[PDB]
Amino acid sequence: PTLQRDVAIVGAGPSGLAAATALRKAGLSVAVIEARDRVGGRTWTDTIDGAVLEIGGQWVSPDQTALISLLDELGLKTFERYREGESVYISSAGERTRYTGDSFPTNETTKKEMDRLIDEMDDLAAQIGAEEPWAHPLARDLDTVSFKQWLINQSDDAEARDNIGLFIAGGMLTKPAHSFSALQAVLMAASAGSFSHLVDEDFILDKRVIGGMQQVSIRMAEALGDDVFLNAPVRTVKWNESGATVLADGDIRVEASRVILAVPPNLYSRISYDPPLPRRQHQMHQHQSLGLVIKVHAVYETPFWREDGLSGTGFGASEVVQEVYDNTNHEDDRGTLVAFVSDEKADAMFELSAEERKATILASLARYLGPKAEEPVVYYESDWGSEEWTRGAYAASFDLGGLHRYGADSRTPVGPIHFSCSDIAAEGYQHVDGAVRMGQRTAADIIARS
Amino acid sequence: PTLQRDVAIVGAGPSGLAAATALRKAGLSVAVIEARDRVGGRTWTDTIDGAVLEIGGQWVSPDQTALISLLDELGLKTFERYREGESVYISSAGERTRYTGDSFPTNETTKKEMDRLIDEMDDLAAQIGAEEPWAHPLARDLDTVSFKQWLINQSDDAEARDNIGLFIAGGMLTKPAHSFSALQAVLMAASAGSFSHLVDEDFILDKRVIGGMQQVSIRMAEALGDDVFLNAPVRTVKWNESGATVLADGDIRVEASRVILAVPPNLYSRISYDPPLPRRQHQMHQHQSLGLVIKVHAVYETPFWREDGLSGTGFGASEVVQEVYDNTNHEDDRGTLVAFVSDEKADAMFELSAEERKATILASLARYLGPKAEEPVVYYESDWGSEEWTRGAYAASFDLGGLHRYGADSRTPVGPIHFSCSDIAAEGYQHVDGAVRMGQRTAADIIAR
Ligand SMILES: Cc1cc2nc3c(=O)[nH]c(=O)nc-3n(C[C@H](O)[C@H](O)[C@H](O)COP(=O)(O)OP(=O)(O)OC[C@H]3O[C@@H](n4cnc5c(N)ncnc54)[C@H](O)[C@@H]3O)c2cc1C
Ligand SMILES: Cc1cc2nc3c(=O)[nH]c(=O)nc-3n(C[C@H](O)[C@H](O)[C@H](O)COP(=O)(O)OP(=O)(O)OC[C@H]3O[C@@H](n4cnc5c(N)ncnc54)[C@H](O)[C@@H]3O)c2cc1C
Repeated sequence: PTLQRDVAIVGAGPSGLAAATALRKAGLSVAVIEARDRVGGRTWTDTIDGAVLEIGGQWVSPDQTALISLLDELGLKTFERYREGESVYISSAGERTRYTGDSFPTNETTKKEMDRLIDEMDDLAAQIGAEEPWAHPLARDLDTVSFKQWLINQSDDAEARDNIGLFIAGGMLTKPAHSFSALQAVLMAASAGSFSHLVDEDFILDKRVIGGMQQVSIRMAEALGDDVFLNAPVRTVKWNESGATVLADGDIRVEASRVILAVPPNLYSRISYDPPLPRRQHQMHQHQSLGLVIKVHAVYETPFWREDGLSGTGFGASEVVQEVYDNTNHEDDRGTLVAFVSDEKADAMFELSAEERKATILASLARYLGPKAEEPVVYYESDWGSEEWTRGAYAASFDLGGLHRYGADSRTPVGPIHFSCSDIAAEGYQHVDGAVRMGQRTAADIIARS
Repeated sequence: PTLQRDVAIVGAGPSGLAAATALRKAGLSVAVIEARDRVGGRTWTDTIDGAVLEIGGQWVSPDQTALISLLDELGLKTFERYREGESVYISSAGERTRYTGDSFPTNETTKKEMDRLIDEMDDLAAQIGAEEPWAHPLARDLDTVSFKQWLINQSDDAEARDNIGLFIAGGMLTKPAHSFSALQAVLMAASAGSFSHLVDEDFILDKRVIGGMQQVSIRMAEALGDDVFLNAPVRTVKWNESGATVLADGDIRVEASRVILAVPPNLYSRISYDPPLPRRQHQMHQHQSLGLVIKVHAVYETPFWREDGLSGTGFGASEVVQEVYDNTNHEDDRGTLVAFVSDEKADAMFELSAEERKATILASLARYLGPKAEEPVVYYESDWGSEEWTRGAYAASFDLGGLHRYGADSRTPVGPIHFSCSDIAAEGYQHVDGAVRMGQRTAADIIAR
């Protein structure tokens, strides 16, 4: 079919859908063209071996006002992650300690080092901000040093550096600390409101959506009805100064005034542009890549850890699994754990057979929470790297030096072509909130000019 | 049309064509499917405002024995870049000095610092090598430190650091030194036989091909006749364990036992794979990017600099143009300069209007060679970044940390799908020689099976 619309939107993840929703409200017509047999993108609720799991994005923090607002608008409610009882910390020396409170049970020297690093990052994030970190006078120096090297420059305490790395490298960017810059760490902190917010799992991992995060996209897509096209990978965008023609599998042709590419930036070159994008985009797009993390799901007859006075929370910068949390579904009697294996550790796990990887990861969960962790009734690994329409997790970031070199241009339209994803967002960077904010920002931009 | 072949080759640059040539010799049938209206890829001879120029790859060094061998095979001859007279060095302080000999005319302290850095890089390249740099016990530490930070760790002398950087960062990888690792610098040096080879422009920029480097591809393609398809972007590769179907514009369908993707790695995801490539490739391919350099051409009525006793060679790490050389065509009476503006300096130039960029570049050429440099009869910038079938120059390299993380897998076939380009080569890495070696290495792999 061929259709005429004010705006053609490539991708029905939260960003593309939030944009379509905002455009429709202003009276513009849209078509949303989506590669997969479903909406939601990097958010996805699925049933594996009889257990319902959130395969992708799921958490809502208090700072995420755009997503919170949208949840309310869509009639969706939240619930909080279980956090009663003691957390587990595993030190660099391999000592496991149960604790409560807002600091790891390390010695006083390491605690003071970590406190000072957290304060310095808070200071930098407050000064530099998330909107245009590249514009700050400090940006060049921060962007040309790796976060690893910056931490070495700030502190001689290895355990403090590794823990501070846990929160940004493994915890957020899902790339090793030698591979992204200090400026990118500052961006990540600023985007969540402060570095302190990223340190506190009760903030950044505060809540989930009743019915699952994928319902945000599902409900937006439902309102759009026949303007959403599924199983329709976009192959070609033909464009000039006054419009664009979007071509997708299934003989879909959308003639529009503007186009939104609502896909992560590592996938821009999946599409042929006629004429080609300018050299700026050709070059900039190559310097964006997704991280890698394995989101591990383990389902048990009960949340057994709670019976032992544990919250289900565990941290260990030197473990294959560096974070574990209670991820029990709302009103579920069965317990579910969620755990993360990041970057180079994820590579190492994928080198093993499935059997051996599962055994290794469950051994790591057993180290945190005890031998019952090794007996799940359902076990699943989210494998976003294998998905051709994603290719990693959680989200994209520049290579080292790329943020200051290209950052100013990452949201700039090319003629009628706009870009919208969490991966180029300011506040909410890399998160559903960022996707929503970018969708809304892009819609407002298009509305104002039309 | 639909055809059956032993091997379908995506891309008619030197790598794809070298592979096809080798395969035919062993009696395997091929089709070479090429996006552009021409062969040669990043090698390209073109005429701009009536002047013949080499828009892309052009130089042959003595270490490049695979290319030299191929040249002989194709009946192509070489000539040497003009190098008589004095070179020009511009110091960090902006001092311009004419000189001869194999070291910059800096003070003795800076000269010693540079010598020590060159020796250390030579040592590292000899130990680590170009074949599998990631496998060496020193590799992990070298790959997790930027070349900039490594230079800071080795020497306090900024002028020495910046000059060493000129040879690797601006001069080869065409990325800033803060963005790639020490191991990547070591790889680049090893790939050319030593760091010392990269320092000496009489080695790495020794010779050009009579008739132009593109003739290497043109002659290989001519021998293949109707098995080369032009104006045929490959869109889809459908595959299983025993074969592949390659689909290209113009209703081209090639059914083959094996496929060679003979394209730079930043372009692998231009093609849809059915089924998708494994997660290893999905991830690794995102961490590969081309550098950026503006290859500047300036044509004059004569090689005026020679009249002033200058070779045309100039170096200045703090100039917008950090290198300039005599690039006069073989038997041409007109003089042609070649100059290079790299990475972030290239970005800064492209921010200016064409008029202002030209004026800025030529003012830099005039600093090296005098006011006559500002009056070329023809002026041209190679703009590989704009080319959708290249998207930068010279070649691709991993982001920081990528070489040790993914290097071992950069040549690994996926079922029937092989990978061949200069950007994943060992010896001759990023150069025509590397493209040729990889094409031949890939062919031998398939032939032996
Ligand atoms: C394992 C995992 C855990 C996460 N955890 C958190 C967390 O808990 N909290 C949170 O806030 N977020 C988290 N994230 C990140 C969050 O899910 C993403 O930031 C968000 O989904 C990004 O939305 P988007 O619309 O910007 O991109 P996407 O969700 O990726 O949507 C892009 C869409 O484009 C489609 N597409 C791509 N190319 C084409 C094409 N050529 N033609 C047509 N369609 C195309 C894709 O199929 C996809 O549907 C998580 C993500 C993952 C993977
Ligand atoms: C300005 C510049 C100066 C250079 N200087 C030197 C130097 O002097 N000496 C030297 O040795 N080399 C130098 N190089 C590098 C050298 O040119 C390259 O290393 C070499 O050409 C790489 O060959 P290749 O076959 O590996 O890739 P390419 O030459 O890039 O060939 C790849 C081919 O694949 C085609 N293609 C891409 N995608 C598709 C698709 N989907 N379907 C069909 N076809 C496709 C492209 O059009 C291209 O023709 C230079 C390069 C540039 C750009």
